Amino acid sequence: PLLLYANRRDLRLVDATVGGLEDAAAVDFVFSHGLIYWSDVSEEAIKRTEFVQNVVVSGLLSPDGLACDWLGEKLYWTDSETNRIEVSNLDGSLRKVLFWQELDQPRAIALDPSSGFMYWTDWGEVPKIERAGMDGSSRFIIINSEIYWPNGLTLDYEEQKLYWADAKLNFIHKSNLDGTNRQPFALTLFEDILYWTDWSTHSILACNKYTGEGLREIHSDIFSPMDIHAFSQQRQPNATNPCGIDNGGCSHLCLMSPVKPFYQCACPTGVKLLENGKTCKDGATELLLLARRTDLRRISLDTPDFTDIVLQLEDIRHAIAIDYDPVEGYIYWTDDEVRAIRRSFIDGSGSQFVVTAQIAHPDGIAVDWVARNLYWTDTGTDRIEVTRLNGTMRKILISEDLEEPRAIVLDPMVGYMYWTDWGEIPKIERAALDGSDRVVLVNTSLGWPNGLALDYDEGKIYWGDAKTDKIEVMNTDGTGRRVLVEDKIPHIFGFTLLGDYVYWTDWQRRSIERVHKRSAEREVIIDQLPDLMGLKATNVHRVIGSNPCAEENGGCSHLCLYRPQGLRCACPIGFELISDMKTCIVP
Ligand SMILES: *[C@@H]1O[C@H](CO)[C@@H](O[C@@H]2O[C@H](CO)[C@@H](O)[C@H](O)[C@H]2NC(C)=O)[C@H](O)[C@H]1NC(C)=O
Ligand SMILES: *[C@@H]1O[C@H](CO)[C@@H](O[C@@H]2O[C@H](CO)[C@@H](O)[C@H](O)[C@H]2NC(C)=O)[C@H](O)[C@H]1NC(C)=O
Ligand SMILES: *[C@@H]1O[C@H](CO)[C@@H](O)[C@H](O)[C@H]1NC(C)=O
Repeated sequence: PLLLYANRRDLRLVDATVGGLEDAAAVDFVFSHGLIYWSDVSEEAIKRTEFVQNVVVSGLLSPDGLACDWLGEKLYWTDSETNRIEVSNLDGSLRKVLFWQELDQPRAIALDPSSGFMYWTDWGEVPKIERAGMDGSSRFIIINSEIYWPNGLTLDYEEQKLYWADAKLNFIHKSNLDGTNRQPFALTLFEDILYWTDWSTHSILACNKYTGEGLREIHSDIFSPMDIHAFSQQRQPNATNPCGIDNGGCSHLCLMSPVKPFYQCACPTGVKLLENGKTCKDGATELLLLARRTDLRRISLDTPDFTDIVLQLEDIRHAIAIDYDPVEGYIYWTDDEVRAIRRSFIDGSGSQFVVTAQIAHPDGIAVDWVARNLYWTDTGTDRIEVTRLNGTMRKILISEDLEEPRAIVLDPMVGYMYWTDWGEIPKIERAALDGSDRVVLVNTSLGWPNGLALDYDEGKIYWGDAKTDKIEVMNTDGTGRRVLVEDKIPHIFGFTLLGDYVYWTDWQRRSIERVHKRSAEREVIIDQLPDLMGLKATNVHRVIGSNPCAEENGGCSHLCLYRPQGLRCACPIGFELISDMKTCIVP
């Protein structure tokens, strides 16, 4: 029997007589494919190697359990810090959060693919051992009576038994699901011999698995046993995959199950499973996009787990404002340090720069998904600019008589552009999409207007205010002013609307609350996630409306700027219209 144990900076084998890492807590293998997976609590990662590759980095905090399904070819792990258990394919793709609720400090995990069951421990105020289906079916609590700091769960498939230790009560028990025999950090099995690692001897102790007698010593001097396993093919019994030729018709994940056909079709986190029961939707249909200062994250509003997948993006340093075009599936954000605006997909792939030049404090960004333009406000230079989503055709759209412009939004199908203002006399303004008809919409009871949402469906606009700590609702002209909620407002404020709910950031920028725009009910969605800056709730599919600009750029040689009264073509900096008001020249 060879024994594989997570050291911490090292990974190594012991007998019967991978290095250069910082804090390993867990280890596993798929002997058939010759793979070895480990977890790093300091590096915040899970990697693999053959006899290195990144597998899960996209946001862990302390993952201590790690188990490989060799039959469904899936990787299961637990994060004691984030209070959730997750599954993924062997290389990390198609990642799914199996559990998240009623979880304290999930530690060790072990699998039984043929039966399709998982097992794990809780290290909270209420420590426990619980099992469920490999598909997250039927959560069942098994051990509650007398345990504190349980760890190193191991199963004997040859004799249908479950072993474990207790790093606080110094026993090694055995059971199965019920009936319990009493017979130490991590532990494993091989044939007749159960090997464990002792908190106070720093050696690998071994004993009989039926009686216990013969308390032999395997290897001394072993200081760090963060996890321990038996490295043998026979530790992973063979079975045919019940999924078969092709994922049992699953479009994505085919996970082992205890019941029915003994396989269950699953979808990655957030995304829903169709009437089919085998095919996923093409991603989540409803997204809450999130701009932290240094990361960028997404929350599906399709599922009640609200899990913020980190976007795989490089160099976010001081992000501020965010928005998204549904037509191309593009995310656009701004960065107060890099002094630029960036592009990318939900994935975080295809990352590109959109604008790099004369930007100071781009506190507001807005996509026009009809005319295919992009607007932003700049508190620094004190002007509202517009390009195309590309970043070309840059034109200064409002500059004179504008001080401290902040949040910006557009109503392309109507022809309206709304923004907030500070300075000498703060206000909410409206113009046509070419800066024309600049009119003041709200004049009084404003201090620091911070965020604007449009309720396109119901002719409403929403805003919030730093100084007055109020979030107000109003008609998009013909007023119906009303303060919907009363709460403190962050200087930089992530404000967004979609559906029947309204998303915003709390004072400390530590949490995102939503409010049912109609009623009043406030439920905190995400917690414990600092440095929130900006938000955009959006329907990735649904694209509402159109105007004449959507066809052949309204016959304009550069910018198509839509008024409710018609349409005017526009020109970049240095350009000028010719005799016909449709073509721009360099005079
Ligand atoms: C269980 O046993 C079968 C039959 O021996 C294994 O056969 C393997 O087939 C795959 C391709 O299907 C080859 O890559 C391997 O070389 C075969 N293994 C051997 C030992 O010859 C089958 O893979 C086994 N099941 C699992 C899940 O690995
Ligand atoms: C970004 O750039 C492309 C390519 O420059 C633009 O494509 C224009 O598209 C129309 C088709 O209706 C052509 O007639 C123009 O000749 C193209 N313009 C140029 C300058 O080449 C387009 O503006 C942008 N892309 C998208 C998808 O909107
Ligand atoms: C805005 O406020 C100023 C100063 O009180 C006032 O003169 C003006 O009439 C107001 N505008 C509107 C549209 O009410």
